[PDB]
Amino acid sequence: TFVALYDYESRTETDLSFKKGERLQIVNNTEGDWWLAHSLTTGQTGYIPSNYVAPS
Amino acid sequence: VSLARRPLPPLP
Repeated sequence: TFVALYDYESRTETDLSFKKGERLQIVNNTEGDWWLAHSLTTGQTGYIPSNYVAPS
Repeated sequence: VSLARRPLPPLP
């Protein structure tokens, strides 16, 4: 249960764009600042910038 | 374990 401090605009299929307050299911956050998150709204995978999300 | 290493974007 993470919260995207802001809306992240992805630029490739290896990442998903989120909005501010959007909840994302973090997956792997030990690889790089870009953790893999999965949206539960539609069900799609997409890395995410950690500087744009925070642990509630 | 490869697309997680990227240059974080500019925060708002």
